[PDB]
Amino acid sequence: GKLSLQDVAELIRARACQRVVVMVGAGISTPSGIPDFRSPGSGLYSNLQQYDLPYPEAIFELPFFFHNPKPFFTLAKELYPGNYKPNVTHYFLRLLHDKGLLLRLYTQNIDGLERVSGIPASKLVEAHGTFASATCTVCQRPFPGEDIRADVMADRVPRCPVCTGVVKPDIVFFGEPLPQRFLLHVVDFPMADLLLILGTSLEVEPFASLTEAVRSSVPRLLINRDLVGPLAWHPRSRDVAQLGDVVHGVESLVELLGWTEEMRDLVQRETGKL
Amino acid sequence: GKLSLQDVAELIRARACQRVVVMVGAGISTPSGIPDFRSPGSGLYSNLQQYDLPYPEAIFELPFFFHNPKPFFTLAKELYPGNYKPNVTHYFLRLLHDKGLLLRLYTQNIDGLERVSGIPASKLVEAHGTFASATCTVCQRPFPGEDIRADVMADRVPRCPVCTGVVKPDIVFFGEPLPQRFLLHVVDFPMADLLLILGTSLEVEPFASLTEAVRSSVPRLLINRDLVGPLAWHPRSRDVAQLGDVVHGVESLVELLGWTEEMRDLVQRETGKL
Ligand SMILES: [Zn+2]
Ligand SMILES: [Zn+2]
Repeated sequence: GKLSLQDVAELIRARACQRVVVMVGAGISTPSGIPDFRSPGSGLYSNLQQYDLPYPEAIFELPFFFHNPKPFFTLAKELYPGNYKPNVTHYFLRLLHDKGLLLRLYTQNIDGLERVSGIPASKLVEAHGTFASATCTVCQRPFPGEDIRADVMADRVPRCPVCTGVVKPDIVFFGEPLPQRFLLHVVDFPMADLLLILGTSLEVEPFASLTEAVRSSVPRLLINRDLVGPLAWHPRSRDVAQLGDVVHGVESLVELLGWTEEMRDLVQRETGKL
Repeated sequence: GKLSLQDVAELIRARACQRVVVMVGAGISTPSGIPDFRSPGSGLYSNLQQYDLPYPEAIFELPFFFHNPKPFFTLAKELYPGNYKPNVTHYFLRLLHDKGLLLRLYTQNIDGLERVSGIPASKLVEAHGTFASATCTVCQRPFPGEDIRADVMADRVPRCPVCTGVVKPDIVFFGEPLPQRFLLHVVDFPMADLLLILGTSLEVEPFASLTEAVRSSVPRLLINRDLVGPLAWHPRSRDVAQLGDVVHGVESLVELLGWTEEMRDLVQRETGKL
């Protein structure tokens, strides 16, 4: 019969699970105040209103990028390292790493808050890339992210110092393949003893169908606004769904885990640079 | 001490080698009359003169493609299936396949003559893609190659029937990753007992460094205009170089192999559609 949140907490506590793979989406970054560009309200959205996008996903299409690189660079200025901080949901993942439980964190987010929260690059897979580095679109010359920062904060399109091509951050656009580290899923997912899914809608391949690559006796815990993707329509009976606000889902799990005080103290220290 | 062409012929004949991996470049297609676009002389080159390319490789760069897709489409009209035929060097590979010797054929060419010569898709790796299929650059909708043919032969840029984006043939441009089948090299190259290199200059990664992934006792035979890439500057002592015209290198190998008459008869039949 169906496990509960509490049961999952118990498995971790009894050390019956020691190898947790986590998959995260945009839902875990909302509480850091990161605006959804598709949504009116934010100043990111307003600044986008002047380009008259035919539809918002154009921001992540190459043909539209080479026609006009500024819509996308408005977004990058908004999301570039230093502007936003990790939320509790990030530090809970960090805590999970420092207690020996993290096999691998797969993120679809490009805001960079997982590494900012101090989880090591070797445990992360940024499936949609990162602003930490960039590539010249013409000569394929690689640059660290801070080399084009002055350009991005001043609203100039970054140009290549060798060939003058437009330097693009290593974010995955539509139809581009995921980065090579995404191939870890092949070892990682058969090896997982627990699967944690947080703040995602499972609408972007091939990351979506990943929920399907764990052994059938592996419990899959979803903390998300609703039931969705693989888990809604191919239910396994070790599936668990904490529906509601992601942060209140994480706070309850954290408490059932017995980690509350240690978490508060970790976040105070960490979020200290504010 | 150093093997000779003749020795390699003997290894194959004594059935001491039965698992040949082949890597090929533009050098094997010249004799079918396929023009080098970088080179004055051809009518491909003349037709390119009107676009005033800043340099010829622009034909294979995305930023230049989205700025002007016609230079590239001039090339595609030139190379589209049906216009050119395989040469003897292709049918020698085909013969090598029909005698049970081909583990895998890796090609950097995009002219399609390996499959036209009748070597099965399962034995081929088109490392630089193919005109057999295409993808809409905006909505990533896939199409067979013949769906955009009327457009390419008439000099219209092919547009997507669903979103109107420009449909691009699935050729690998600069900085794009190689196709997924390129991952076969991981099983294929440790498994090879002979490595055959034909008509290439080994100047395009990561295909170039592949010459390095065979076991050290695996003879590497080069039939090419000159000594080059890995083989020129990290010589192993089972290396062999037939320098000269690629076709005369292949004809000599074919004769040492004992296959001349069977080859002529295969080519007459095959090249029959002319
Ligand atoms: Zn450049
Ligand atoms: Zn389309």
